[PDB]
Formats: sequence, C-alpha cells, structure tokens
Amino acid sequence: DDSGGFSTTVSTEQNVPDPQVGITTMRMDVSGVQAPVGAITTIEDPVLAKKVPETFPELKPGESRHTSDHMSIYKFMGRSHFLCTFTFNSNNKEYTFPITLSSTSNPPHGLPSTLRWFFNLFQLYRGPLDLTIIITGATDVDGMAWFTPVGLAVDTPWVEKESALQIDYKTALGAVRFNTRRTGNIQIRLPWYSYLYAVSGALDGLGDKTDSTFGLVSIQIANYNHSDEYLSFSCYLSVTEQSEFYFPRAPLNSNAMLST
Amino acid sequence: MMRNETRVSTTENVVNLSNYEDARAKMSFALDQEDWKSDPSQGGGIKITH
Amino acid sequence: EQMIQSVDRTAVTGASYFTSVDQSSVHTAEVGSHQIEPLKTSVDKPGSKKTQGEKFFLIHSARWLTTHALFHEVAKLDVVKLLYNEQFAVQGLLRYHTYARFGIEIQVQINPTPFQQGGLICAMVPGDQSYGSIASLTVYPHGLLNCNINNVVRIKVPFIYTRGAYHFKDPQYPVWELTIRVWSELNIGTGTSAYTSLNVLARFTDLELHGLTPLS
Amino acid sequence: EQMIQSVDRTAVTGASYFTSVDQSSVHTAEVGSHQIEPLKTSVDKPGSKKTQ
Repeated sequence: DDSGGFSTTVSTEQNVPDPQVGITTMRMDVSGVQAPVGAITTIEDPVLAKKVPETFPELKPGESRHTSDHMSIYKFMGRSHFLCTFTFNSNNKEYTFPITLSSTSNPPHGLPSTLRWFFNLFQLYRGPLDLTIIITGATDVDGMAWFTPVGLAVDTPWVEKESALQIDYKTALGAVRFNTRRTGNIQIRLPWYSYLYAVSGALDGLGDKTDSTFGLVSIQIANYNHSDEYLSFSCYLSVTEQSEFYFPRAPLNSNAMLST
Repeated sequence: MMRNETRVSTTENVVNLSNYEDARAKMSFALDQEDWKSDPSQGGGIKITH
Repeated sequence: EQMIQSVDRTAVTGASYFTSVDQSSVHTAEVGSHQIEPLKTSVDKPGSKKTQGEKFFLIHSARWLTTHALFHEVAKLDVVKLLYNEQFAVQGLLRYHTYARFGIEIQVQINPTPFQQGGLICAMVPGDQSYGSIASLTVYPHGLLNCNINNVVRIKVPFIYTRGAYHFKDPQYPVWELTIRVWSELNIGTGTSAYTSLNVLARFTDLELHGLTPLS
Repeated sequence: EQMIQSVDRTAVTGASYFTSVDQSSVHTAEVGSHQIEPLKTSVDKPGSKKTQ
C-alpha cells in the first residue's frame, strides 16, 4: 500500500461497468444437476454479492434475430433527440440559448424529456456534441448562427432582442450562413472548447451556474419579413464517438422527468 | 464529427440533350434495376450496328 | 456438497497509527481506481515534508549603523523559537508533533555601498552566549562580512544538544543562538548613507518528527 | 489479508476416566517442567501397585 494502510481482509472492486453484452448470444444448460449454491447469499458483503445467481434448472436462451445492439449508449443516443423550439416575430433580431445540462433548469428553459433523463444518469460529460437545426416557416430569409464557449461575452440567454455585438466579433468565433429557401436544415458539430475537465448536470449553488453549461448557440436572422408569415426553428442533439461518459449515478425520480 | 463538403459549381440542373453521356437515365421504372439479354431468334441474325 | 461462504467477523484496518478491531466486519467496496493526468493542472512537484519544512524563511531584519561601537551586538536571536511561529509553513508540521531532531542552515545578507567600510561576524553559538571571550568567536561555525569583499555568508551545522530531541511546547534551553557582533566599525564620508540593512534566512535540514499529539 | 486467531470453543480434557466437554475452552497455562533430583531425598523405589 502507498498510503500506509493495513488490513487482514480483502478489498474487491464494486459495481464494475459493463458486465454483460445486452444481446442474446453465446460467449447445454445454464443450471443443471449440481445443487444451486447461489440461491442463498449475504448482500451486506460486496465479495459474496458478486456471486452468479441461480435457483432453478434452465438452459441457454439461444441467439437473437436482429444484428444491432439497442442497449449501447452510442447507438441509443446516436438517435437525435429534441432540444428546443422558438419563433421569431420581427426584423433583424437575435436569439440566444445555452445547452445547459443542469437539472435545476426546468423546460422550456432547459433540457426536455429524453435529454433531461440521459444527462442525469452519470456524473461527468466530456466531448463534442452534434446539433441539427430545422427551419419551418418563411422563405427568402438569410440567417447566421455561431458558437460561443462559456466564459466569453455574449447576449442574454433565452431572450430575443437586437444584437449588441459587432460583425467582427461574430464571424471571428466561426459562423455558418444559410438561406431558408435552399436548405431548411443544418447539421453542425459543436466543439469541446472549455477551460475545465468535464461538465456535470447534478449540481447546486455557484457550481450549478459555472460547471453545467459547456457551450452556447445563438442565431441571428435578416430579410424577415413580408406581410404575414411565421418563422420557427427547432433544435435537436445527437452524440458522437469522440464523447465520453463517467461515473454512473442514480436516475431521476418520476416527478423530475418533465417535458415540453 | 464528419467532414464531407462539396462546392456546388455552375450549370446547376441543366439538361444536355447532345450526347448519351449526358442523356442517359439516372433511375429506372424496372424492378430490381434489371438488365436484358440478347435474343437473335426471330430476327434471323441480321443485326444493324452501323 | 457445496460450501456457502459468509461474511468475515474479525478484521483489523487502519492507516499506520489508528487500529480498529471489529467483531462484525465486511469487505471494502471500491469503485474506480487511481488515474494519472495526461494534461496536468499543476506542473510543480506535489507537496511533501521536504518542500514545506526544508525551505528558507526570513526570521529577522536588523540594521547596522555608524553609531554602533566595537563589539556591539547587532542581532541576538534564538533560531528555533523564531521558526516556531504561525506565519511560516513549517508550523503545520511542528504544531502537531512533539519532538524533533534537525540541522540548521543559516544565510546572512547585507548591502553596503562601496563608499562604506567596516566588518561583522556571524557566529553560531549552541545553547548560551556564556562567559567566553568575544575575541574568540572564530572558534564557532562563523562567517566574516567585509564591506569590500563579500555580502553573503552561509553556515551549516548539525544537531548539538544534551538530550535526544527538542520539545517545542516546553523547551529546556535554546539549541542554537545566533549572534552578530560589530567586528570593525562602520565609517562613511559626507553624504554617504549612515546605515546598511541586514537580513537573516534560516531553514531546517534532515528534519525528523516524532510523536504526533492532539494538545498544542 | 491477515488472519486474526481466536480462542478455541470445543475441547475434551481429563485423565483417562473423567471426561469434560466444554463449550467455552482455552489453552492450558503451564510454567516450568518436570525436574530430576541430582541429590535425592529418598533412595528407595517409588510407590506403585507392585510394592503396596
């Protein structure tokens, strides 16, 4: 031991991640003629709690009949889930929304149904995300979207107003330029630009307003509008292969799972 | 993070009716994108190419 | 015949001084392991006893004037009592331990202009500046400060004491005693500064610490 | 992992006709040993069934 401790017992590793592949496959019977000693146990001992359970004679389940494994995070959360939606009402306006992992921020100003469930299953998130925005409404509208890391100057979140920034400051952060007649969709990465190791969701105090947000996406539109037509944007998040997840955590209860 | 971008050049969606390399079809009404074999049975073997 | 294992009753745990005998024990539940940092948040070496105890601390600041006569005593200081103060980083190791055994490294610094002239002596006297001779202070581990030659002297001494260790809460007598006597008088001309500043640096070497205690 | 030994519970002691079964036992504590006499206080053979 490096720390100078001593013990006569054995210390074992508790709750090892990923103990089994969640597809039916083969890595005779499962239980058999031998008497099941794993039926009776002591749960207060972490060594005896790792014993394989059996009580009844069984046999092997066989193999499944679909190729993919739906119980993996990189395939479950590879599906792009809903993030936010908002509408514009006037000309030359600017809207700003952060991607906050915190569970204190309730929707509409926070993570909705499935993303609120997922980012409170674990402690630490580190890596780039994957944003898709969808344009619904007017046509011949020129818009520009850019990405600001946390700790830098930007307009007020969740408020649609005129922009107090200049065009030299917007285009220096990296921006895209679209038109609502040609595309109707933008599939854009979001870089991992932070000064800290990883961001977390389940925090309070001044750690909730610092270590929860990691990035911040804002959109400005021009050439809107003519007489009577609405313009609506909707955002969707997916996860990438460069991202990582650490330290599993107790899931949210049935009163914190909220939606829009 | 995928990096696959192309620049849309000039002559966008223009029909060139002057040669077979630009007039050949992009898709097909036929099932399974199938092809047809040669059958010189009822034509006597008299086939024109020129 | 299968054997059903049960939880262990007797076990002894702890970290090197706390011993816990348990009649009803259980195994330890550990998640994860120790990870290294590939992108480090601190590039210095981590803290230990060497980088906190063995480091120079300013213990005294005097000033040598033209009005001090020959053999006048500029600085008379107990070295170990001044290092036992809250303002130094070595207090956090000495506040909780009882006995110690250590060596001392002294560095004495002055700064004359080269229009001044004079001399000093900086002797390490163990225990007491007793009835011995002032003119024989070059028998001790000493250093001579001449305004023409140098301005830094440094002394290294082992542990010299009548007992096996030193008790900080209730000491018998001081281990070391530094004295700084005027060895030749400070003379100036018209307009030259009639002073020079003096500083004493001290640190432990080979620090041994025994018997951690709750009461201070 | 170190094993902490404990006192034995069950043991059977006695001298050839008295049998003592104990649910809470302990080891015997003996000092010294049997010594011979280099200067004997009695020079006859000791008593037995044959001489009595």
